Amino acid sequence: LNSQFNAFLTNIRPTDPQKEDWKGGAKTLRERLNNYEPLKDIVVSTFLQGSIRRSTAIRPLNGKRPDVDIVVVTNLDHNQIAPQEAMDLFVPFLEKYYPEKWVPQGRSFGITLSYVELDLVITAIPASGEEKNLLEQLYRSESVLTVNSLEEQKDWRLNKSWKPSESGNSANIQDAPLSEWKAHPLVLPDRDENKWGRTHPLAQIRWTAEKNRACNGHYINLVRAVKWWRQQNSDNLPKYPKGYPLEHLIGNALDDGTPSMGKGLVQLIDTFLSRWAYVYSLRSKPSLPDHGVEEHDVLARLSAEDFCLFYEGLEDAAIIARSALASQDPKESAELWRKLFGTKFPFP
Ligand SMILES: Nc1nc2c(ncn2[C@@H]2O[C@H](COP(=O)(O)OP(=O)(O)OP(=O)(O)O)[C@@H](O)[C@H]2O)c(=O)[nH]1
Ligand SMILES: Nc1nc2c(ncn2[C@@H]2O[C@H](COP(=O)(O)OP(=O)(O)OP(=O)(O)O)[C@@H](O)[C@H]2O)c(=O)[nH]1
Ligand SMILES: [Mg+2]
Ligand SMILES: [Mg+2]
Ligand SMILES: [Mg+2]
Repeated sequence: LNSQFNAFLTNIRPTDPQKEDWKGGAKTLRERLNNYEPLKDIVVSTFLQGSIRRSTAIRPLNGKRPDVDIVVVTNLDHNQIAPQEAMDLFVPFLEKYYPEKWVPQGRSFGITLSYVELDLVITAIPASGEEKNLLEQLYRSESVLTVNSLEEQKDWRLNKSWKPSESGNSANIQDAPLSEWKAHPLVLPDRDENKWGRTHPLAQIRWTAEKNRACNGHYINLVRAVKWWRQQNSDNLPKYPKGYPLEHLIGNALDDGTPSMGKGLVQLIDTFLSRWAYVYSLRSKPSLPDHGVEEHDVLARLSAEDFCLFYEGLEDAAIIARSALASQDPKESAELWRKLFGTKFPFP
């Protein structure tokens, strides 16, 4: 049935030891930053972001520690201190609590844990005064401070008053109106320069949460499936798009009301081929806006040839996928998927 996709997904998700390591690690990091006295006046919030938070991360090959992105929200005035000087403020904290285990990775700090690799970006709140104070109430809320992932909290709402269900009302509290957060993203260091850029991790999480529910929980699992395909055919595929550029392209192609993984995949693949045919013939790339900062093109760093090589790769995958979804021979159908996904996709 559709159970073959459930076993395959449990095989590509990060393992429970990694899961328990990034939950306690982020919790231990959050308490340390809040209690640390030279940073007891600056740290506003420490929360999990990224594919770990959005349940779009696949387990790495060869037992390498998965990348777990973490945001430290500060109350610093980003107009009076540059990101290097803001990251320099956390150097003593790192030496004391995470000695010989951290490293400055330019835009972010890397913390090597037992099973995971923490990726920390120091961020500041653009707002000020009573407007800043209302945003800090959101970053100190259970909505943001939750260490559970989107697959575990399908009812997740972006709201300072929202509490998670106890599986038995603050849980019924809906997403905060866009006027409170949509145009108020955080700022982080540039990948290369000593200048603040703009990021909106919460908005990306809220779009992913809404898109997941609209696709009957299949959206995050389809992103994991395609990321797995991209890793198992990496020798026939170009180095980009990978990671969030790839995930964003799947959230664009996949349509609302997805009934099954089998029907979800070919649909998003067919739509990727139909939608970008006019852009691929001109040997060009699309310009998709980010769910967080709308004035940002998620594919800004993707080369135009890179995307057209990927478009060619999806066409090769499309032949297998359509055969496997239409094949009614269980010996041929389950074999067909494994040509796309490798051995981790199991038989009936
Ligand atoms: N809008 C936008 N956000 C990005 C982009 N790259 C990274 N991000 C954000 O930064 C977060 C972490 O970056 P990465 O760890 O490099 O991307 P990732 O997909 O989470 O990495 P893995 O899942 O571990 O493979 C992502 O979840 C995004 O929210 C980008 O190109 N555009
Ligand atoms: N929270 C978070 N956001 C990220 C991360 N990495 C990238 N982003 C967001 O994704 C956008 C694209 O990231 P990059 O590809 O590194 O772009 P950049 O070189 O840093 O800056 P520009 O190219 O000038 O926009 C950034 O503007 C960030 O807002 C991350 O690790 N954490
Ligand atoms: Mg990541
Ligand atoms: Mg990262
Ligand atoms: Mg840059």
